[PDB]
Amino acid sequence: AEVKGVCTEAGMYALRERRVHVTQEDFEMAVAKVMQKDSEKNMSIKKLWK
Amino acid sequence: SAGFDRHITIFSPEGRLYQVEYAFKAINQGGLTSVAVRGKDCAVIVTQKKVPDKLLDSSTVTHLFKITENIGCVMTGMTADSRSQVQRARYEAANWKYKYGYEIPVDMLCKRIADISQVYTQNAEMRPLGCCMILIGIDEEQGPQVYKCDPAGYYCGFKATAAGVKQTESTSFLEKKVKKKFDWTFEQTVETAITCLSTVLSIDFKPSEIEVGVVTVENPKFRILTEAEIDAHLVALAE
Amino acid sequence: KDREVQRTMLELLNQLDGFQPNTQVKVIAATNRVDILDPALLRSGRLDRKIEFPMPNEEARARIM
Amino acid sequence: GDLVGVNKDSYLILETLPTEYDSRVKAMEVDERPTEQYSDIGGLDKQIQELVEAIVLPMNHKEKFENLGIQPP
Amino acid sequence: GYSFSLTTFSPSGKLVQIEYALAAVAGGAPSVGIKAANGVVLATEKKQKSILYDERSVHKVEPITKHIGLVYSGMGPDYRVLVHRARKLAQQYYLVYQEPIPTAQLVQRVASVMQEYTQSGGVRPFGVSLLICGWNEGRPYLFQSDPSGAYFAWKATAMGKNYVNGKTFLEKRYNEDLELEDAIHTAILTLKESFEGQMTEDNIEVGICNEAGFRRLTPTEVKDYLAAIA
Amino acid sequence: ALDMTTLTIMRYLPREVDPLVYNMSHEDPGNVSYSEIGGLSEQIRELREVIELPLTNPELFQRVGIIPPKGCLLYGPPGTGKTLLARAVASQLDCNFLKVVSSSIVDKYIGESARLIREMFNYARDHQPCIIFMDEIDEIQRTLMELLNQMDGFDTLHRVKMIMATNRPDTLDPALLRPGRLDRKIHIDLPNEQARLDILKIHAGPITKHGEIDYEAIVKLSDGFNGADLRNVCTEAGMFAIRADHDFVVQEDFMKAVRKVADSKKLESK
Amino acid sequence: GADREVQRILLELLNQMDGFDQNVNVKVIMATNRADTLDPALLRPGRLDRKIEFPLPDRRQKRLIFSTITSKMNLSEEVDLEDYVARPDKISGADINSICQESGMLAVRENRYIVLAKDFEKAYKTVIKKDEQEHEFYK
Amino acid sequence: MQSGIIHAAEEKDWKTAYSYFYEAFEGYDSIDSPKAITSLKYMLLCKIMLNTPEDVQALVSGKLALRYAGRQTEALKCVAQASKNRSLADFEKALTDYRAELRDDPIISTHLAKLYDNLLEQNLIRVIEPFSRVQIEHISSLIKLSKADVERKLSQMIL
Repeated sequence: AEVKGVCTEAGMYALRERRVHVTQEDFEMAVAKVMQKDSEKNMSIKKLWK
Repeated sequence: SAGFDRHITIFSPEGRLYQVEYAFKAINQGGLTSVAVRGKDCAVIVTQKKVPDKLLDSSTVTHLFKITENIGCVMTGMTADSRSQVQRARYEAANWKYKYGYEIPVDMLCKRIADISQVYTQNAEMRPLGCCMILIGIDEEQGPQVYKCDPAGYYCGFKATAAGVKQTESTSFLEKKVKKKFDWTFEQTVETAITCLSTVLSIDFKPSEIEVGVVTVENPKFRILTEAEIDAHLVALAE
Repeated sequence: KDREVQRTMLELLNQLDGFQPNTQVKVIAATNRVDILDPALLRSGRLDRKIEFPMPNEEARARIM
Repeated sequence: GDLVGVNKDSYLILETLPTEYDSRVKAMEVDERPTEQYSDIGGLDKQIQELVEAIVLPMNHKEKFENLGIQPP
Repeated sequence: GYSFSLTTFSPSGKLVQIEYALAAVAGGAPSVGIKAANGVVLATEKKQKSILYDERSVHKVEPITKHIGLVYSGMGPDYRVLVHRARKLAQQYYLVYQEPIPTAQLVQRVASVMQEYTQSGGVRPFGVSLLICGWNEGRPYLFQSDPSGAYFAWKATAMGKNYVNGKTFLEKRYNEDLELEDAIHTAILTLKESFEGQMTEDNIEVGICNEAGFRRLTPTEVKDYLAAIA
Repeated sequence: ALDMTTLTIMRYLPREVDPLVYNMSHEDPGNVSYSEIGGLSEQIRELREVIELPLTNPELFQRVGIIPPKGCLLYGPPGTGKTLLARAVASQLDCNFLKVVSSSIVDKYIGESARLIREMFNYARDHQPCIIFMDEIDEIQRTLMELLNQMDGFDTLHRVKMIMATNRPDTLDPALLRPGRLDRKIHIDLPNEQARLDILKIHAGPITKHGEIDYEAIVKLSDGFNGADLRNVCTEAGMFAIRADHDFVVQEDFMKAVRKVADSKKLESK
Repeated sequence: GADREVQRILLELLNQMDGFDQNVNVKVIMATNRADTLDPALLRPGRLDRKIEFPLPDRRQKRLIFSTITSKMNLSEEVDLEDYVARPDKISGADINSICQESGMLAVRENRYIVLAKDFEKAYKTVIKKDEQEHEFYK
Repeated sequence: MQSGIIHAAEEKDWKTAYSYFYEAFEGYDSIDSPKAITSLKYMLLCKIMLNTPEDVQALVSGKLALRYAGRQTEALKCVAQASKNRSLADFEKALTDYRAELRDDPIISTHLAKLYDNLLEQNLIRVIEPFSRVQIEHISSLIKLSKADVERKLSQMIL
């Protein structure tokens, strides 16, 4: 369902600048924006498992 | 709220164990308050006494206990625990003197008491002996020393100390008082102590219900001020 | 923790303090719970005297039998 | 809160009907004063004493309060 | 119903109490440790709650022997005990082999004694995390040990409040090699990112471990290093 | 109102209030502000400014461009004093202060309170001196945030004033205590001796005696007696004059009252 | 029991927002605290496309908030608000509003028609010290 | 600095540009004089055209401002004074007093010309309401200006 997200996000990047093109950089930046996660920055929770 | 650790000594979520706080606020059922101050050659402790009946004797109520020839102590909180605590302290001082050959400084004695309480609360099955500790003593090349021990194994020494029920007000008053200038003269210390207690309790003091104790470089021996001399001090400060 | 019950408590509580000050009628309230205190506050003249009842004492049982 | 008698079709008032025809008969028995005697009660002597103080004397001695300047419960 | 005890497993994964201990650790005062090409620098914050408390009574940076320094984060009273333990462990080793103990050995023995307290119910684990610095065999060493029992090595790190921002800024700033003074400067400035208020010479404790030993800096050099620079 | 057959709108009728809210309107002009009470002079000074000054010249704080300040939050132990203070200050100026009852009940009261207060504030607009006193409190948080957000947010109300009374420290609610709505916090405390003396003498006012009374000893003997407690000791001395069919209260009746009432206080201290 | 009721409410919301019967020309706004614990059924695009942060103010943001709030006020002083801007104290906007309101009220209380800035530091210490001393041992 | 000037060229947000300019000035504090001074001028300009000119004099009295007092700050002060008085001739003469100071730098003269034209528009519209037919030399005498440029301006108006 997030392939639609990639496409729409590249579209909005194009729209914000008042353009009708779509280039590859727009797609890449949409890729980075849609894919987002986080991890345990504590570094102690990770290390107790060997 | 909720009580993960309300019953015993284990860690709650957010890492705050709840028995020691109950021990801390168990200090107020004594219903007293004491203050301690330090001047360049003097150390002063002041506290009040409550005698609710005349059948009570007068020499069997004092909370001022002698630790050793140069070290004195004052107590708060409940009573029996204080007596156990001072018994332990006397034992520690005697052992130190016998083992090492010279005199115990106040620092090491305070650390010994703190370590005792810490080990006491690390394990289970022992109630953490809820009383606060304040000691004064004179030593060389440091002068007057005042220190206080905490039922959770904390200890620190500092210029103006208050404990009991009205610490939040007495400490603030002392903060306002001390900022202008240092209490250089001997009698300014007694001035500040009496004024602090009078203002925080909003009442002046009849001499028979106040206990004070001072130590000075002139004579490191612990001494308790008698009635006549406190009369003189009060009428001098209260013209 | 029912719409009748608030209205009935209102009726009681208002008529409680609407009594003639001369006061020749009397009121006796004998409940076994003091489990809640919202209804009919016991202070400020809304209510007056209280009585406690003990559980039977030593003489109580012998006397009753 | 007055009771009233009303015409069926027009709801105009016709009579006030102040005659007591309220609620249902309960507690309104004149058959007997109750029959318990204080001798039937064990132990609660202090409670009956306080109760007599709180009710029985006001019910007869209101004037003692009035001339003392106090209001009974 | 899989909490309040350390002798049983959760229905799915791992023990419960140790996570709470680590959470209690993360709530303490901040501190930072930086390795240099020829020395180690530890810095920590010392905050008073008044003007009555005397800064000269209790220290935070502590020496173990002539060449090993120790700093901590977490709660207070549980710190003196294992410091004293480390002291006597080092002394026993010196008696046995007549030579100062290498840092790794002390770290692992401390880890063992610190893990001893987790098994069995009736003892609560230590709620303190340690950082250890030493110079041995021509090389500096820096180590971290946790309440669980594990230990591991850093190039430069920080812990306490807002440790996420500290890690980000250190990865943002730290290069590979410098001298001690540069490390001191960067440590001071990197802890500026917290501690609401001005930094007087009495609210910061800085210790160094150089080739000739471990030494804590006098307040004169501290105010000098923070004066008119950083 | 609709016609009987053609169903046309002949007239509109006014709308009233649900019960309990209807009941809770009462007033007492007898107690003069800061006067007919016992004599709580320490807290007397603070109360007047916060309330009277906004309404006497709101244009000043509109000169500085600040939202209207509000009445103070009252904090006490027995709950007796707060009521008298509000009634007294209402009596000085307010025509009919409308007070509402507060208690701890769990859920579904958001609308029950919201439309209640909206319409009551309309009623307060009806006569300008109206003061909307709120009684001591102690699901919840919904009603708390709803009240704060709405009543002060759509407020726009030119002359109506607010006072809130609560005992003990309750659940966290800074947004209620933030400046401009509950800025001023007061801490009533237990009755000093010398104010107690005036209070008990005022209660003794109607009680008959022959001047033998030693009030100073009575004061020295017992403490902790709030105004209700003093009313109790005076009543019990009256009862001890009723004992043995006496007429004029004697000092020993006051002694017996002190003894018994202080015992019933110590007993069942709950 | 009664946990399933909560889960059923969530399922109904998900079904209603992107289900069999599509509706057009409707929108949805959602606001909560930190969103690490949200159910990933909500967060997939096509259902909650945009995710937006509202972080704590920094120096520039605080400068703007102070200028905007004060411009409405009758301050009229030869004093610099930026002295309070440069303070490194972490703070939120609601507190900025509270500071300004208390300073104005404190000025008017003593019957001074205009703020005199001997009270900005007063209110600033008033709200900054909004802290409680923890028990010493936690430290 | 450049973020501020770009937000300025948009000619729609004359308040955030003030923020970026002030931050840029604070950054240049006592370490880069030639840039700090020009940041000061741009800051004051941003203050001028939001129609709060007295704040210019309020700002130049600041603690950091006294260090960097010079000639250009006087030019900005007098421009603010003339704009407050709405005197067109005073504005022109004030510009004449300062030629190398603010007349001939980029991103300064442009906004000044814009403000000048807007002010002249307001003055012309203020003195037409009573009349339904009036000769123009009388209008020039009232406005204290020539006749040719008045004709040109009115023609551009009515196009």
